[PDB]
Amino acid sequence: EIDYKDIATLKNYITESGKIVPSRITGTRAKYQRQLARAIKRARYLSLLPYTDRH
Amino acid sequence: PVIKVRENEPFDVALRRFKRSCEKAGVLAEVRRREFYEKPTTERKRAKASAVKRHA
Amino acid sequence: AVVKCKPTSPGRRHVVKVVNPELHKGKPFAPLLEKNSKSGGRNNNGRITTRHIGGGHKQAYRIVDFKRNKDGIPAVVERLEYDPNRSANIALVLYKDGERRYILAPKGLKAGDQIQSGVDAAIKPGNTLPMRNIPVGSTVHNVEMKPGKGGQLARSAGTYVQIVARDGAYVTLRLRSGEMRKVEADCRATLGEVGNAEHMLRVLGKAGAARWRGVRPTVRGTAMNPVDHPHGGGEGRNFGKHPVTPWGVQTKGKKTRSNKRTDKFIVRRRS
Amino acid sequence: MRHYEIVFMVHPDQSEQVPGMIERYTAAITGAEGKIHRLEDWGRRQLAYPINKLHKAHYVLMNVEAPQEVIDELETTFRFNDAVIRSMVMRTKHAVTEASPMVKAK
Amino acid sequence: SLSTEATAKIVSEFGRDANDTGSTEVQVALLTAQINHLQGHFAEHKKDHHSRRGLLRMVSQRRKLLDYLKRKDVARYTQLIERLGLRR
RNA sequence: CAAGCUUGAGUCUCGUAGAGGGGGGUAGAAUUCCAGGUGUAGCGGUGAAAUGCGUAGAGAUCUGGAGGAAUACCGGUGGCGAAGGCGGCCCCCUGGACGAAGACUGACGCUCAGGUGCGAAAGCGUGGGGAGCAAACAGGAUUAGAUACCCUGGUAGUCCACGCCGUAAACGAUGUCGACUUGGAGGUUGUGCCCUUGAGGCGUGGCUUCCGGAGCUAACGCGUUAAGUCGACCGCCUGGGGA
RNA sequence: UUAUUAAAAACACAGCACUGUGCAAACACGAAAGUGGACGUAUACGGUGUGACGCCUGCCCGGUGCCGGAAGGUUAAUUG
Repeated sequence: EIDYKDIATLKNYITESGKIVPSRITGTRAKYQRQLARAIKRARYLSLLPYTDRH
Repeated sequence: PVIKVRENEPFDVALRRFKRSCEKAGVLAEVRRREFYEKPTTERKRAKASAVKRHA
Repeated sequence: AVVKCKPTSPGRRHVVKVVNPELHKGKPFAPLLEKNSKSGGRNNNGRITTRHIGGGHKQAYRIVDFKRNKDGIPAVVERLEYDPNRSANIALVLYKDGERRYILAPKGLKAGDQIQSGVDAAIKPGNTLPMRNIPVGSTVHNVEMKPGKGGQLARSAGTYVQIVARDGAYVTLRLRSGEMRKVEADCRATLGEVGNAEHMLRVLGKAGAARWRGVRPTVRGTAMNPVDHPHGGGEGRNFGKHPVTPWGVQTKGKKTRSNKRTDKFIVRRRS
Repeated sequence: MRHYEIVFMVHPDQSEQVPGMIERYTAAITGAEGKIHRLEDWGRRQLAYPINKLHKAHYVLMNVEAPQEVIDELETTFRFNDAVIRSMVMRTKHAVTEASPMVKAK
Repeated sequence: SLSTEATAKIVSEFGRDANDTGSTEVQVALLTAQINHLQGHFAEHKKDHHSRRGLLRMVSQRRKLLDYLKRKDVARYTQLIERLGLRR
């Protein structure tokens, strides 16, 4: 149920520089971590999330 | 690792905060990792050795 | 298809020919033919002005529509035809009002495809539009350099041009030579690229195969006497001089373009 | 007839051409025996990074059930339309008629 | 693979019942349908070796089923190979 | 030989996970190059240097553009694949595996000389492409010498399409298939049960990592994923060189 | 191919490479107009060398040439 349009939820799993946080830090399952990575990449494409802190 | 020196903070604490942020971002480790080419077999062997020594 | 002939003869050993089963096996469209008399490379003074031209098979000229100024009216491709006057193949198209014309056959075109010219034509191979209505980055051919003059660039087999930039009333094109040129946006171009791309893979195989194309032998300058060529004679094989044309102009390096009239359109020379 | 999720951004200067674009797209989708599960006009949104030296793009979301021919025509339309600065078509497992978080925020 | 409707149609026309999905005739017919369908995919994707391995698995399985059927009852074998257009 | 049977082997229904494969598109970061603005004497490199670039304005910084290649974070003794291998995102075509409850066929099976197919990298042929890296090559160093390590460049190549090559420490140095034999801690992926208390507990499959018991082994070690106890078939070995 | 003492290992050749050429093309014949190139458009055309195919094609940019560079030095008519 992870949606790339849920930026409020996706921002909890990215650092201050926009990088995805590892599953060891947030303690999320591997399956939902993969879903989160896919959703974050899609949201980066739609310019809803930044690729980096620069641009 | 953007650090905005907020009001009522000395320069030294801002510099130490900048260093802490740049080390938690891991930029120096990455730019030292990327300066020479590491063969896929070399990086696989290194990852395997690190995963093995992470058992104590 | 590209096929290699079996070496049943020394002249057939290296022949590599291009066969196209979709080409029309029959006579061309008569109302679009003209007499095309050979010249032997002679001008109106009767002098040889271009060497190594002469003979070859008799050829009839096909009137190819390079302007493509019949806008709005759709047309369908009847058949692809061989054209002896150019390296590309030509397509006989039939407009809705009953007119038949010859166009350069782009890559991928086949009998039954529908093409159209004009500002409202769809963006697909075979359609002709003013270059200001064509998206930047697309690959086109049969490009005009003056509006309404007729296509002059990218007409050979397999060639094409890509629009790299558009600004104001001009667009920038990357020609097949690698040269960046400016052309005003009102010039027309046809989408896609010219067909028969494997034309360059053919191998003539024997000396006579070039004679069929009207190419006479080339005598090396160093094989002549000093009175005939700057590369002169000598006892044995001697060169000892810088290579030049038969008229003494240095070849192998010396640039000969001298045209200040069109320099403003050359963004960057080939390299 | 598969389900798709279409998101496309329009140039901020072309915000009033968006209703006409949506009208044409729904016409093309329902003309081919297709359905439209969800349609959301998010309006202008600040871009996380500049796209074509631009900030504040206009977002639209569509959830349609349509064959592949009309979806290919829609992708071609997006590619050739100069106002659509960015688009993305994605398949979904089933129909989605729930309001997206972008409009669920209100 | 094959859709559910095509599979049901094959099972119905080649089976002794609508539930006889395990008969040798039904299996050979399904394998032949999948091979014929894959034929068009591999005409366009000549460099897809990983899927061609599964195609050859299907071919060999159909061959073994046809051998078993011919050894078991040759009459049904002939009816099947004429109804499906086999024998090279 | 004839007729059976369902437990081996397959088919169907519904779902699940996956860098499995082929095709097309696109995104951002970065390197290089081109043009311009600011700006001035250095930059680069090294153990130290020099070759090299730089007052013809380099390096730094800012703006715009071009092109190719690879996809940071996720990312993990994680996943998929017969193996080789597979890593941005999206779409189209497509193979395999697994699980739940049933229905179906009824030994249709295992192995396989010869045969065929796939087969990293390098290499070859044709046509493109070529930013970075970099055999050969050139120069500067080091050295007794230095046809090397180090430095500055740099061609093939690496990239794409189609063919060829058919080899690797192609490794788990462990052929495939099946049965049986104490355990512990994990990972990953289904599924079932219960005021579901909870991101819960208890079962039940698939794959997978580490330790270890009997046993086996020359020892090291393997140890239910055996190198233990067996069965079927195949490949291979017979002292070191020559080879 | 040396008509009439030389037919050859000479010339040509398919193939290869370099180089020029963006079209009013380069180039050639023309005091010029013009014409050829070509009713062709870089998979095209001209020039040069090599000479099917196979395996290949190493080092030298000091000299000469060509290409690029534009700072500086020198330098014509002109100006006075």
